[PDB]
Amino acid sequence: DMYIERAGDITWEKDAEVTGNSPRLDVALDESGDFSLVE
Amino acid sequence: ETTDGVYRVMTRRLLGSTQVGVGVMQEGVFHTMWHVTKGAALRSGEGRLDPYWGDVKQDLVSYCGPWKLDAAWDGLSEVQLLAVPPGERAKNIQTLPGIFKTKDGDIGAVALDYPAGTSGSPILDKCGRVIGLYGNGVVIKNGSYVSAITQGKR
Ligand SMILES: CCC(=O)N[C@@H](CCCCN)C(=O)N[C@@H](CCCCN)C(=O)NCCCCCNC(=N)N
Repeated sequence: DMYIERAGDITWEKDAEVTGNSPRLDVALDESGDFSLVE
Repeated sequence: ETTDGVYRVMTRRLLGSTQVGVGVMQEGVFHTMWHVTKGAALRSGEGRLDPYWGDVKQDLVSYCGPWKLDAAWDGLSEVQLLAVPPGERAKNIQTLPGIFKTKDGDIGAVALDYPAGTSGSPILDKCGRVIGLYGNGVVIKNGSYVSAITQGKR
């Protein structure tokens, strides 16, 4: 049995850390809602 | 509590209190990813939230009402993941999305790696609107994780 707990407002943070790259990927989505790489 | 904002999804079925995911309360509707709750009812204090709409292929579910989030990534600008990791304070991570290319179109994707219980954390644009939820993705040749920016239909 699950319950929810508030964790914050949804707001843009002006001085957020910036990280992560921007890969362009060929993917497929199956009926189960799973993405797979197409190569 | 029904205030707008981001919420942890917790269970006490396993050892201690376990965070299984995250979601978004907006306009009286709770939004999370299907794989977090598997469509099951939720407790909010002394109140009960019943599922209203869900779709396994989209990996989304809404409670108390229809899906309300309709902002979309603009394809150009940096976004922020509002990551809510298990046992850790909410924190904003800014990134430039990549792209999932599919036979049915392209969607934004964020190459950020967080614990499984972070599933459902919102991704926001510079106006603070939720453009999708984090936690359904793929593992790249490098072993890294990339999450679709998963958005429903309003
Ligand atoms: C933990 C393994 C993993 O990355 N699974 C992928 C799916 C790959 C499918 C390949 N066909 C995934 O997206 N999981 C989802 C649940 C399944 C959703 C099903 N619709 C999940 O736990 N997301 C939360 C973040 C997990 C980050 C994992 N990071 C690494 N693997 N380095």
